[PDB]
Amino acid sequence: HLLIRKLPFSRLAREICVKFTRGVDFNWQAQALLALQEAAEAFLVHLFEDAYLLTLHAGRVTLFPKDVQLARRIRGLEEGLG
Amino acid sequence: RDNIQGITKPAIRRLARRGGVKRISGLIYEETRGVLKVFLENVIRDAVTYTEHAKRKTVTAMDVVYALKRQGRT
Amino acid sequence: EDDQLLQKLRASRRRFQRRMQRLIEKYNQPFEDTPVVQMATLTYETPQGLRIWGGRLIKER
Repeated sequence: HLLIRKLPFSRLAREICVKFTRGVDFNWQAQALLALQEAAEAFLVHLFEDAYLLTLHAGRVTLFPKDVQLARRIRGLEEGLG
Repeated sequence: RDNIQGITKPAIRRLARRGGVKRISGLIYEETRGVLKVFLENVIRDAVTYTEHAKRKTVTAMDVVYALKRQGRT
Repeated sequence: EDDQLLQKLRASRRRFQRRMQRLIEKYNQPFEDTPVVQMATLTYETPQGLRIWGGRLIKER
């Protein structure tokens, strides 16, 4: 089911995590790491779906950063208006 | 930031496929990496500070869930 | 394809929402007796021994 390799992912999460813990590495439940990764993947896949609809809407089939950028701004409006 | 670069191109491609994306610019890789960092920063911050709030030293799945609910609302 | 765009965006958002709510319900439990990853080293105890998280077993018990 998982698409990102867990190791590189957990190194990243650890790097980010340490900024908040005074240079001390908090340990993580294995299930906290999986929860985090599943959630990040769900997020990126959703963003890709949204972005791609814009691609198809532009008349394209190739996804560009501008499509992603634009899907972020639209999620932001959804979140802000609704 | 040698670690975000550890998130590989094939991983990014699989994620995009899962999203229904047939093709990508090569520029999509960094774009995606940058988006992932911002996501993980928001969520991890809430997760750990919650663990700390509870006077614990181990981040649990329930801590992550609290953070997802927070970022959800927001 | 503009009217159809919005409709697809609405559908897309909903799938995400359902999916996040399934994730939240699934992970909102203690998992009291599950392995803790030692983040300093990115390793954890398995029945097999000491393993690298997402990686190879490094010490055999």
